[PDB]
Parts: sequence; C-alpha cells; structure tokens
Amino acid sequence: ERYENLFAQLNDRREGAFVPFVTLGDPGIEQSLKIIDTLIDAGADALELGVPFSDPLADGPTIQNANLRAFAAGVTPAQCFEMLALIREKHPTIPIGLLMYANLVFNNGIDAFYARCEQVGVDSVLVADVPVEESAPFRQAALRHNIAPIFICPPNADDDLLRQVASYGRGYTYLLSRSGVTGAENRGALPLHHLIEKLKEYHAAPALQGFGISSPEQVSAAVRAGAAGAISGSAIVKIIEKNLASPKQMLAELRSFVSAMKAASRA
Amino acid sequence: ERYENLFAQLNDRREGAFVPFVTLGDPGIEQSLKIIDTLIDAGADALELGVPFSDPLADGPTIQNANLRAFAAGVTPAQCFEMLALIREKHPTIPIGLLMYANLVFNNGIDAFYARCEQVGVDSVLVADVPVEESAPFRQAALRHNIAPIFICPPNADDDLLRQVASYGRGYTYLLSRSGVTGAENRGALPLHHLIEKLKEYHAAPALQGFGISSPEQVSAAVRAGAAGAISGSAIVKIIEKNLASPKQMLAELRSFVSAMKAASRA
Amino acid sequence: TTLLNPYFGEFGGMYVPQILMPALNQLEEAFVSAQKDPEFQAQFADLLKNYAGRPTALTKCQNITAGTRTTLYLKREDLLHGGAHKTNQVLGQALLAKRMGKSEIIAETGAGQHGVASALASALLGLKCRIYMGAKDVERQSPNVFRMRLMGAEVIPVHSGSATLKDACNEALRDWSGSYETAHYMLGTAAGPHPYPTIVREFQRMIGEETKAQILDKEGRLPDAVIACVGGGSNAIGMFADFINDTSVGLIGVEPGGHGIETGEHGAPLKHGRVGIYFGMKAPMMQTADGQIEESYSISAGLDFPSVGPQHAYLNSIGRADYVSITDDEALEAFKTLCRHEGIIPALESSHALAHALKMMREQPEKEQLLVVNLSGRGDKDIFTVHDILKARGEI
Amino acid sequence: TTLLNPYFGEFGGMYVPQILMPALNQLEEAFVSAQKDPEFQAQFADLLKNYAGRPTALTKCQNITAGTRTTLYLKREDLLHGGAHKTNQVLGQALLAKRMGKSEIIAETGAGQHGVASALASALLGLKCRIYMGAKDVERQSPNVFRMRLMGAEVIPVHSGSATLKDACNEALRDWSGSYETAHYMLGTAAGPHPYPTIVREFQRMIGEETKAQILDKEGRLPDAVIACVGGGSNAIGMFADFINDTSVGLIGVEPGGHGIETGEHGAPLKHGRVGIYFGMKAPMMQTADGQIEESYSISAGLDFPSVGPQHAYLNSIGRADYVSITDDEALEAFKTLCRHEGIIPALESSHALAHALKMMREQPEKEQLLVVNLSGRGDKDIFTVHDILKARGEI
Ligand SMILES: Cc1ncc(COP(=O)(O)O)c(/C=N/[C@H](Cc2c[nH]c3ccccc23)C(=O)O)c1O
Ligand SMILES: Cc1ncc(COP(=O)(O)O)c(/C=N/[C@H](Cc2c[nH]c3ccccc23)C(=O)O)c1O
Ligand SMILES: O=P(O)(O)OC[C@@H](O)CO
Ligand SMILES: O=P(O)(O)OC[C@@H](O)CO
Ligand code: NA
Ligand code: NA
Repeated sequence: ERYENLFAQLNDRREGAFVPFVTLGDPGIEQSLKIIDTLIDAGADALELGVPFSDPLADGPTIQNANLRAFAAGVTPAQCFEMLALIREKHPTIPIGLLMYANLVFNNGIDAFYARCEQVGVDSVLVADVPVEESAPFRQAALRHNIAPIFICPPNADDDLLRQVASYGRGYTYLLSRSGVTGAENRGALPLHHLIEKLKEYHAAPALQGFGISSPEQVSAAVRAGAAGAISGSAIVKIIEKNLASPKQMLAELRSFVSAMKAASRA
Repeated sequence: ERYENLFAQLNDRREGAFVPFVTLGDPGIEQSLKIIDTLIDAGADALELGVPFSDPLADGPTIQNANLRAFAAGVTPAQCFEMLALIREKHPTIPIGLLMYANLVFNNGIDAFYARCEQVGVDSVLVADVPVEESAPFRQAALRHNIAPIFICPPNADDDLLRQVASYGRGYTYLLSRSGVTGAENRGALPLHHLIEKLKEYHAAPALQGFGISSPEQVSAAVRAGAAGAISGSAIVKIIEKNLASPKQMLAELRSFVSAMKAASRA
Repeated sequence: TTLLNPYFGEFGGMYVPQILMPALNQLEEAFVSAQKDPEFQAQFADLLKNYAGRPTALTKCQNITAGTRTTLYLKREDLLHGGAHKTNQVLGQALLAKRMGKSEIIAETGAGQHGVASALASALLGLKCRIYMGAKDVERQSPNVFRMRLMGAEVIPVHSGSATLKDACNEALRDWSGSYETAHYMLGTAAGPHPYPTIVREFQRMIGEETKAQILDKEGRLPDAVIACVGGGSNAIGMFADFINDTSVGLIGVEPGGHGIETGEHGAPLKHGRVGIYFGMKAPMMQTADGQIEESYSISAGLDFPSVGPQHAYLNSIGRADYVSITDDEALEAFKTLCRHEGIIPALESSHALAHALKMMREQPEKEQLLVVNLSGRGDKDIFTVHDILKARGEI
Repeated sequence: TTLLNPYFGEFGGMYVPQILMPALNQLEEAFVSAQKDPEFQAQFADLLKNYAGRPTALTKCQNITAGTRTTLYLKREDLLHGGAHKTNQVLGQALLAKRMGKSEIIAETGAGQHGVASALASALLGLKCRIYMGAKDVERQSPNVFRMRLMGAEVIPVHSGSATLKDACNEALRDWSGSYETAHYMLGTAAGPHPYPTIVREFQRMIGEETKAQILDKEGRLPDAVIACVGGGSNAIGMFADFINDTSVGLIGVEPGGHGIETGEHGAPLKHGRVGIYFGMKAPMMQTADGQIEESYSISAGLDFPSVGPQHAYLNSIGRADYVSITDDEALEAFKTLCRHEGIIPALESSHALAHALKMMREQPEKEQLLVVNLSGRGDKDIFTVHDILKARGEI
C-alpha cells in the first residue's frame, strides 16, 4: 500500500512528506501533466489532485480560478480520469490522492466512481463536503475498491470525532490548519500539537497538515509539531496563474518552490 | 338702480341684454381698459368683470390663462379697483358686475370688500364659490353697501332653491347653461324654459344665461326661451389671447363679435 | 340645510359652486344612512379585516428610547394593504359611491398613496377610477403612477401652478363640477367641503379606537400623548377622534416645516397661515397679503398642501390639540433612525411625527411619558427621494 | 449523531465540510431547547404579532373566479412587515442566534426579500448583518440593496458564475466556514444542511396553521387544495405543514418554468432535475450529465435557484404533494390579473402560484373547488421588472 510504504521510508530518513495540490487540467491537459511531472521530479512525496467542480465551496479565489481555467480548456471528469491513468503509469510508487466534491462522486453512482478510481490507480479519496457522519456509503465503496477514505481533523475537533477519524480513516489524516477556505494569503496560527498527539494515541493514519501553507518555514513547523507532512495547494496554483503565458518559466518556478518546501520537510 | 333701469329699457325695445365678461387687467391694465371701452361702444348692455385669482376653480383653460396673463402684468386686486373706479367715471349708467372668488372677498374683511365696491361704483357681486346656503354675511354686506348679490340658478335646481334665489337675489339671476366649468368649446344643450318660467313666477331678478355661449345663434335662443339676456366670457377672452401681438386688430375683432352678439339679442 | 353640522366652530362649511350642492347633500344623506345600516357596517368591517388587514399592530420601540424615561409605541398603519392609512376611508367612500349608484371615481394625489388606495379600491369594487397628479409629482412618483395604472386607474398629469397637490385638487374639482352625476369625488383627506371632513374622520377613526384598546391592554392606561403628521388632516383626526373626550390625553399634530418656517418654504398653515376660503372650506391657509393662495413646500409630497382640515383648526383654537412643525432635516434624521434602530422604513410624512416624538424624548430624557406615534405609511415610495438627498450630501 | 432526523426519506442530510458540523449541532440543540422554552415561544409570538403583524388576512377573491365554481382565498403574507413571509422565520432564527451568543448574521438573497428581512431583524435585535447578493441581482434590485443598507446591513455583490442566488449562497457558505464562532448563517429557505429545512419549516408553519383556522371559520371545511410557489421551499412548506396529515387536502407546489421546460431555461429541479449533493444536502438539482451544477432561470429572482428543499422532494416521492411548473408569461398574466381585478399587486414569485390556480379554475370551470393560494409577498419590488417587460412588448 503506497501510503504505508511512503511513511515508512520517510520515518526511516527522519523526514516529513511534502504534498502539493493542483487542479487537474489547469491550465490545460498537457501543461497540467507537465506540471505534475515537475512537482514529482522536484521532490513531491505524494500528490493531491482536484477534479474541477462548478461550485467549489471549500476553496478561496486562487483555486476557484484554477477550476475556471480547467473549464475554459474543456476539462471534464472523464478527461481527468484519463490523466490519472497516465500519471499512475508514469509513477508507479507515488501515492495519488483525490480531493473531490460530493456531487462528482455521487452523481453517476458512488460505487462506480470508486471503481473507476481503482481502475486508474488512485490511492485515496477525500470528499470535502462529506463529514464522517455522512460517510458510510463513501467509506464502504472506497474500501471495497482498495481506496483509502481520507477524513479531516478540524482544529475544533472533540474527542468523539478524534476516535471516529482514527478508526475510519486510512492512508493519512487531513489535519486542518485553521477555519475558512483554502488560500495561501491566510496562514493558520493555532497550535495543533494536542490534536496530533491524540491522533497518534488512537492509532490514526499519519497526519498531513493543510490550508494556508505557503512557505518553507510553515512546512518545518508542521513537522516539528509531530505531523507527518504538509500539503500546499494555493501557493502552488498561484505560480501557475502568474506564469500562464510562459509555460516553461512556470515549470522552472514550480521546481524551485517545491524543492525549497520539500527541503524544509527534511529533518 | 342701474339693473332695473337697464332691463326696463330693454323690455321697452323688445330686446335682451348682451353681457360680455373679461378678466380685469388681461393682458394689461391699459389694454384691458381699451377692451372694455370697445365692448361698451360695440353694444354691450352690461359688464361682468373678473378679478384675477390664483386658483379659479370654476374656470376652464381659456379664463385660467387670462388670469395668468393678468398676473404676468402684476395685476393686483387693488389695481383692479382703481380700474373699476375709472370705468365707472367713464360710463355712469352701465351696470358693472363682479365675478369673484370667495377668498378675495373674505380675506381683508367681507364688509370692507363691499364697502370698496360701493366706493368705486360696482352694481353687483357674484361669488362663484359661495352657494346661497353660505351667503348670509356676503348678502348682508352687499345690501348694506347698495350692491346687488347675484345668485346662480343651476340646471339641476329644485323648487326650494328657486324660491331662495328668487327671494335673496337682486339685479339679475345667473342662469347656468350646463354643468362643468367655463369654456366656449362646450355649448349647453339642456332646455331651460321650465326654470326661466319658475323664476318669473317667483318674482326673481331677470335671468341672464351664461356658460358656453359663443355664437349669435345661442344668444337669440336664450332670448327666445324667456331669458332677459346672455353672458359670454371665454368666447371674448379667446379673441384677446389670439391677438396679443396686435392690440388694435384685437379691438377690431372684439368690436365685430360684440355687435354680432348684441344684434342677435335684438328682438 | 344639512343633516349634520358643517362647521367646527368658525371653520368648515360648504364653499362650492351652487351646482355641486346637490351632490354634497346626496353624499351626506348616503353617509348618514350608511352609518345606521348594519349591512353597510358589516361589509365595511369585512373589507377592513379580510382585505386590508385590520387591526394593525401597535409596536413598542425597543431601542429608540434607550436611556430615557419615554415609552414609545408606533401604530402600524404602514402594515395596511396599500402601505398607508389611506386605504381605510377609500374603502368606505367606495362603498358609499356604490350605495349612491356611481360608477366612476375621481381622485387627486401628491405622494401617490391616496391614488394607489383609490385605484386598488376601484379595482376591487368595479369602479372606473381617474386620478389627478401634479406633473412634477408624476415624474418624481413614476413608480406609484405605474402601480395605479397596473390596477387599471387612469392617471392624468397636471401641468399647472406649483404642479403639486393643490393643482391636482383644482383639476379634480373642475372635473367633478361636470361629471357629478356619474362620478364620486373621492377626497383624500379630512378637508374640503362638508361632509368630507366628517366622513373621512368617521372612516379613519378606527385607528384611534384600536390604539386605545391596544394601549390599555399593554400598559393599563391611556397614553400621555398621541402624535400624528398633518398634511390635510386625515391620519391625525383618525388617531385623535376617540381620545378627544379623554382630556388627559395630549393630541399633537405635526405640520411640515420644510426648509424652515422663516424661509416661507413650508407647509404649516395651521400655525403660520391665515383663515381663508378655498378648497370648499373656511380654513387656515398659506396666502399672500392680497389673498392669493400661496404654494407650500415639504420634502414629503403628502404633506405639501397649503391648507388643513377645519376640525384641526377648531381643535387648535380651543386648545384641545397642539400643533407643531418639523423641518425636512429633522424628518430625515427620524427616518434614518427608525430604519437603523427598529428595522421599520417609515414614510417621510410619518417621519415628521416620529421626529417630534424624538424631540420630546431627547429634550426631557428624565420625563416619564407614554407616547403613541401614528406611523401613517411605509417609506418604500421614498427610498429614491432619500437616496438622492444622501447622495447630494456626501453621506453615501 | 443528532437530536432530530436529518433526512426526509433519502433526501436531506448534513453534507458540509467537517469544520461546520459543531455549528450545525449547536444550532440543532439551541432550536430543540427553544421549542420547549415557553419564554422563547412568548418572545417569538410577541415579535410576530406586535412587530410583524400576524395573523395575516385570508382574502376571498371576489372577481377573479366569476363564472366558475371555484372559490379562491389568498393567504396574505404580502401584508407581513417587510412585505413577504420571510420575516416569520428570520425573527425566529435571529432569536436563536441571540440564544447562542452570536453577534453577527450572514445571509444571501436574490430577490432581496430575505435580505430585507435579515436586515430588519438584525436592526431590531442588535446584530451585525452582512448579505451576499448576485452582482446581477444587485443591479436589478438596487432599491432593495439601498433598503438593506438603510437598515444598517452590509451588502456584498457577488461577481461569480450566474451572478445570482446560487453564487451568493456559495460565498455565504465560504464566509461562514471561517466565521461560525461569531456569526450565525441565516439561511433564507427550507433547504441546506440539517437542521435548516426543519427549523425553517417550524418557523413558517404558522402560515398553514392560521389558514386552517381561518378557512374553517369562513367555509366550515378544509380546502380542497393549497397552492404555493417553490423556489427553495419555505413559503410552501409553511403553508403545507399543518395539512400534511389532513389527507383530503391537496398540496400543490409550483416551480418556475422560465422560458419553458423544453428550453432548459427554468428553475424546476424537483420535476426536471436529478438527485445530487450540494448546498449541504441531498436533493433534486439541475445538473449536467457530468454532475456540474447548472444555472437556473426565472423572471422572478426569488425562484431562480437550481435545487429545492429535501422535504418537498420527499413529499413528492411518496405522492403526498404534487408539483407543477408555470412559465414567465403565465406568471405575468396572473400578476396583471390580480392587480386589475382584486387591487393586490403580488410578488412575481407568488404570481406563479396564482397562475396555476387560475389554470385549475379556467380548465375546469364547472368543477366545484375551494382553493387557497399562498400570496407569499407583495410585488412593489417587481414593478420595474414588469414595466420594462411591458415596454419591450408594446403593451405600454
Ligand atoms: C403616508 C401618508 N401619511 C400622511 C399623509 C398626510 O395626509 P393626511 O394629512 O390627510 O393625513 C399622506 C398624504 N398623502 C397625500 C394624500 C392627499 C390626497 N389629496 C390630498 C389633498 C390635501 C392633502 C392631502 C391629500 C397624497 O396622496 O399625496 C400620506 O400619503
Ligand atoms: C416573495 C417571495 N416568495 C417566494 C419566494 C421563494 O422562496 P421559498 O421557495 O424559500 O419559499 C421568495 C424567495 N426569495 C429569495 C429567498 C432566498 C434566500 N436564499 C435562498 C436560497 C435558495 C432559494 C431561495 C432563497 C430571495 O430573497 O432572493 C420570495 O422573496
Ligand atoms: O490552498 P491551500 O490553502 O494551500 O490548502 C490546501 C488545499 O488546496 C488542498 O487540500
Ligand atoms: O366663459 P363662458 O363659458 O362664456 O362662461 C361665462 C363666464 O366666463 C362668465 O360668467
Ligand atoms: Na397642510
Ligand atoms: Na428551486
């Protein structure tokens, strides 16, 4: 299982995971594939990949506009699964996670969605607008298709929710840095050592911290606090948007940024 | 008394009275005095004279605009009484009647108004918006100053009102041709022989028909029906307005029209 | 001769052209007979309750009076169908018009509220309605003109004089002088020739009758004073009438002070005019030294009328009621205060009454007093007027 | 785990980001405790009666049904303070927000009516209110935007997507995701995540409870059917709720058909959409084959929403309620007919419900039937929309 293998290796090396997020198909299919190949080559330990959704209610403006760009290119979920199949054929060991909105999972059949995830080699699915309280049919279909169901540990979590997330989640636990929606401009400030340690006590999947992580200093800080890694999306997407007219300057700047973030995860 | 003398003479001659109305001071003091001298010289048996009022609610557009013209010349009630005094000095025998709105009579004192009417030689006052039911203080002040109070016999009059008008009125009875407001465009059509004969039975002051009389044919018809005369205002005022830039063409046309109307009153 | 007294002391009367006296006498008789007819009372009550929505609420202000010893209630005529008290007596007059065999209605309006009321009642009861409106007010009140026309009324702009209410009243009276056989003149206030001041009072007096019952239920005693704006008089006499014999209850009428009494640009004839004869009545009015009728002014079109009903003139003369004035700027502050602190957007007319109550509270904040303001209408019609004022003052 | 069932059959649920579940659970507990608290019930009833003006009238149409065997009553929520039913449940939610220690309110609106209601309740009860509105609707509804701001609300235009309600809902939910500690999200319809469909129903159900008492008093029997428009669901569930167990009473919900169902430019997901997950619930919605959320369309901004509350979806599924659609042109004819023949200017939303009742009467004019239409709001806000339509058709 790719997540267990990843975290075992990083543990041996005294390292945390750096996990970039991009929207599949932003700004186009071909450049998106080049972007992801660059994130990996530049040091990404895992991937989080979004499927453009018409109404992304957990995303701030940076990722809203990434969705809009994918739509301007005609990106459909079917094309995203084609991309996912190719990415997996290129990179057999990297964990591939999807960040989904519920309607895209539900509307052609929950089971069929996770069956297609298994066909293309996806390792995990987070459904942003399905809390653990609603997750049963999603969890069951993920597990039935050898997909890890990812659950969110919010900073306002209580003990009953910690136990649920620890018991039902697989692969990694998504540790939310703060309230609000995605965005690099808003950095989380609450200390999370208490939640991180509770999750370990309950044998939860290793925690990756996400939301508002956009500097190497935040990556080292999440690792110093016990988290097994960090996710960064808006910060990476902002580089895409800033360089739309220079596809190769974009890859250059993506490479530089990822290496600097992954470096901060080392030790 | 000028009205009794007038009607006695016209009766001898087998004639009815033609009585023009104009607004005092329309279009100016000097031309208004020339206009009235022309009406008399052209055959008018009596005069009806209006004092410009800000809100003439018994007048249609033709006489509304005559009021506006007098106001554009600065015509005040005090100037109108100066004109009245001069007109009387020029024409000692013609009956001079005023058509007033109540507020101009009431607002410096009813008695003082009729006292000023007596000083300048006015023979009668009609107060357009004082029905006989409200007339007591007006009637008393008129009579106290040797002024005839004029009352209106409307075509919807009943017997109780006929008796009141006959008993309280002096000089002449104002026989209304129709409902509505003044205007030459709207000719009365109801036959009034019945009202005219009732007034004579009750010993009313002689009746002059007014409203919408604008042709010689209407004058002869009012006389053929028993009325002692006819009043015409809008028809005469329309000649004023049509000739504002040609003061002497106006007098020429006024002369021609009055003579034709007074002719129709003969026999 | 009349069935009822046409005068309130020296004020009132029937100063109309002789041709209109039969119509006034017929209307009086119809009214007198209606007031004794339980079938008419039952029909009028059914329309008031089930169509217009009476009884209206009596709202205690929760925030406006903080820090004072004033308790303030608002009688919510703004919640009547049509958005103002006008609907009460238009429904009564419309029923009277049908009792008399009339099939057309003539009315005039300045704010448009009585026009809206006349139109809605004519639509419901099957009468042909024509409405005179000062052409100036036609352009400022184009949305209310469209409302009237949507409900099937004809709206006739009046380009004459000040192009406001007085000028529309004139044209309506000229019209009626030649159509009284088929058309009822639906006068919009407690003014004009007898019997209108009496009929409008009796068809508005449920406002004060409900207030009295409501305040006795909520406070166990009568108000120390009831406050209403005065344009022609209807909403205030409607509030006052049931309290006239309750001599402890103050009656406060508020005239518009416009840009200030000292500017001459106001609508306050009761306190700053002179008795005259016009509009069919003997009443205080704004006039020149020579007795020409002067033009009034108010930010609120519904108060912009240079005379006042005769019963208010009489109640003032004897000291039973006290009359005051509120300027445009004071009315505007009270409009904003009600919006922000009670969530009620009041008509600019009613904002004059509120403004005087706020003054009574603020001037003597340790005086214990129980006040009722008649909120005669809602201010939806006024938000454009208010927006353009706040835009010209850099406030927004 | 919840105190109350979050689902109506398969529909409903709480499909929100995990971070919002505590706020939803807190709100549920607050509501459940409020419904057992006589002090809360007494305060809510006092605001409804003495501030908003309940009970509202039940009006028998006198003219519209001439020549048929249909008797038609109109439940007059247009006479509520604010001009629509929205005020009922905003006052309840505001009280709940204070019970919970919240000092700010977030809301969204398309027609502006829920925005006006949120603003007036926040002004009265002392909350800081911010309102999201589709920038398109901000320009079409600039007078209601100004009303909201006059009452102290902040109004935030949303340039996103269709620039209408859905887009404002999204932004409100994003906002709440980061301010739920201090701000209560005042949802404007009977939709969204549990507990909102239940709370909005229970804070609207006096509409049907009053109607039942009123119709039994006037006719001695229950209606054959009650008819309401359906945008998100609140006014219709409010009318329906007390009749759900009266199985002889038909329940008819009317969705907007826009330019015609066959054009795809409509707002009728209940009958012409497909079950999906969005807005925090599992409900019928307009979506592409791929599951992207589609844009809805209606002449009436208040019905322009591409989903529908889950209880309506459930009542349809089991056959307890029947749902139909009315096109722009049919709604417009019913708006004109009510104006001209009853003197009531209805909201364009409510004009959809009236239009279907007129169809039921006209299609079967010898069928004896007793119908109640919920007149959910007044149409003052719509007269400009209607004027520009009649101007483009040469009708005026
Ligand atoms: C909401 C509201 N409140 C108060 C008033 C003041 O009227 P009131 O003094 O009679 O209580 C008005 C007047 N609106 C006038 C009503 C009106 C019609 N004809 C009139 C003649 C004289 C004076 C007022 C009117 C309008 O529609 O414009 C009004 O619309
Ligand atoms: C007068 C009137 N009648 C009927 C409706 C339909 O609403 P309902 O189906 O809930 O009974 C509305 C909606 N007005 C919407 C209300 C709203 C706010 N947020 C929403 C989210 C979804 C659907 C509707 C809304 C607006 O203010 O624009 C309305 O203003
Ligand atoms: O965009 P940000 O704020 O980095 O949040 C991470 C998110 O995009 C993927 O989970
Ligand atoms: O204007 P006309 O219609 O002629 O009526 C007469 C009147 O002006 C004087 O009494
Ligand atoms: Na006045
Ligand atoms: Na909908």
